[PDB]
Amino acid sequence: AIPWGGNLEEVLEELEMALLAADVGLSATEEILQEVRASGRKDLKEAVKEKLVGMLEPDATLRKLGFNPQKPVEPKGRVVLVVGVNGVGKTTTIAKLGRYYQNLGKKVMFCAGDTTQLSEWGKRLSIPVIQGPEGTDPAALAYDAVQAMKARGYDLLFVDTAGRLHTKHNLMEELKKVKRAIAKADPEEPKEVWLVLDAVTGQLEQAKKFHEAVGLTGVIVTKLDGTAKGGVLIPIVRTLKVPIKFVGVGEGPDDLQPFDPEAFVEALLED
Ligand SMILES: Nc1nc2c(ncn2[C@@H]2O[C@H](COP(=O)(O)OP(=O)(O)O)[C@@H](O)[C@H]2O)c(=O)[nH]1
Repeated sequence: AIPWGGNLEEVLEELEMALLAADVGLSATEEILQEVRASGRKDLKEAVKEKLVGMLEPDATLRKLGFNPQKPVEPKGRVVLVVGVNGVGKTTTIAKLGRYYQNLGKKVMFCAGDTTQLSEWGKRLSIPVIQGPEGTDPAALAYDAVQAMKARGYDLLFVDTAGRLHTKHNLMEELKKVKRAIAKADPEEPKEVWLVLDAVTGQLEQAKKFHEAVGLTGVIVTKLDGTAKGGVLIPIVRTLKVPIKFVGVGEGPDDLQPFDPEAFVEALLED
């Protein structure tokens, strides 16, 4: 419980505790504390919320404007390239993404570009999966998938990718190839490139490599039902500078929640 209304120095000491306990981490926490003193506002809970919300929402034209007139997570286009290292919940996350968007009325397709599990999810969810024979070129596959999505009038295509980091072929170059192939099928695409990260392993070095290669537009952080306190989302967005799109909160297909930075911040600071 943080004493809003107590002495300036009392609020900050219990804020540091709350934030540190939440796994927001020393670097971000110190930043908030610095930011908060500076800003000589009487309403420090509202001031704290603004700084925490602020650092989760890194998305020029909006800077000039000062608000977003359109503000409900939805891909900006039809194709979402999903990237990440193996074992983070990439396949499962795609399955949950399909479920979530098909529950909203979208026609969703999957592309099995990790050349098993995805095909089976597609059957279960009644979602078509573009898939190929044992080791097919994932890039040629992604191109066929975008053409199939266009031709059959589908709204969303989720492209699964390899996540093995020290193989004979460079993972990042394979990704750029998939991304180039998608753009030959539809040059506006992929409008989303989404990194999947483990909460528990809330550790970002590799994550930056993903961004340099293919240009992230968002992150999905899985396993927020785990021992990692939810405050780890803060250093994730500070470091990556793309918003959290969804949070994974269990192993079943409905355990995916669109991220709400305002609800998150309110819950972070709750008594
Ligand atoms: N508890 C929990 N488990 C998850 C979550 N997301 C993924 N998993 C589990 O993580 C494991 C790895 O998932 P998988 O889809 O095979 O990961 P991939 O190798 O990254 O494609 C599976 O056992 C999933 O059940 C989550 O949000 N919560």
